[PDB]
This record gives sequence, C-alpha cells and structure tokens, in this order.
Amino acid sequence: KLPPGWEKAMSRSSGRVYYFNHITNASQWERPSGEPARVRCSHLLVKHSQSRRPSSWRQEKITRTKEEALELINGYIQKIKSGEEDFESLASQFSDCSSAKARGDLGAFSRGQMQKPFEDASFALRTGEMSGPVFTDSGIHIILRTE
Ligand SMILES: C#CCN1CCS(=O)(=O)CC1
Repeated sequence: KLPPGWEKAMSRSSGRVYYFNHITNASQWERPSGEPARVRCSHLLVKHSQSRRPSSWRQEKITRTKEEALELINGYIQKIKSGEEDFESLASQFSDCSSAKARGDLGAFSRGQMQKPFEDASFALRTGEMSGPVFTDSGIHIILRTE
C-alpha cells in the first residue's frame, strides 16, 4: 500500500481521512509519496526531568516535566508547519542539544550509531521530510532529514 510505517486514519474533528506514520509520528492530509546506508538529519531536542542527563547548555538543571516538554515540542511543530518559524531557527534558539550551534545538524550517520528510536525515525523519513515527536532516553526530538 504505502511506504514503510504509514497507515490510514480518520480525523475526529472533520471525518476526513489522513495519514500517520507510527515510526516517525508524522501526520498529514495528503497521501505520502513513494534503504540507504547513511542519512543526514538535524534535530531539536527538548529535555525533561526524566532525561538521562537533565542538564543542557540552556539550563544547568532542567526541571520541566515530560508532559511540558511534549507541549513545547508540539508548539514548535505548529510554528514550523504554518511557516511562522523555520526549523533551523527554532533549533538554534531552543534545542537542548549542543548541536543547536550548528542549527541542529548532526552530520551523516549509519544504523548502529544513534539511539534506536531516533535511528528508526531518521531512516523512515524521506529527504526533506520531518518527524512528529520522537521519544528517547535524552528527551523528545523533532527530526528533519536533509540528505
Ligand atoms: C550525536 C548526538 C546527540 N544525540 C543524537 C540523538 S540520540 O538520541 O541518538 C542521542 C545522541
């Protein structure tokens, strides 16, 4: 039917069908289009109190809850999708990863290097595509595949 991980769903508010990916947590109205040894991705990380290391260059001690972190992630996705803000701009200002200094860019990587939820979502994206919330032991991520 559809590319890896995509399924059909019904909207509760409109009754219109949409498409959802259970590997990347992306969702969209339009039917999705169309594996490599390496991919290149940026990300924006929001840490929380249950993060493996509850510390970032932005905050010496992170206090926010997992639920607050997810609401922050949700709002950033909104601004990116509406075009009010660029992914790169929000990653530079707000990512709790030190890669914020390079606009969220992590370079190219193979399977076997990143935490598995991150790796799975990164390899299920197509070039140019962005994920929904992705959960790992570091926090909550938005992943953008660039190559
Ligand atoms: C490299 C690096 C920083 N971070 C990337 C996403 S992760 O979830 O694989 C944990 C490590």
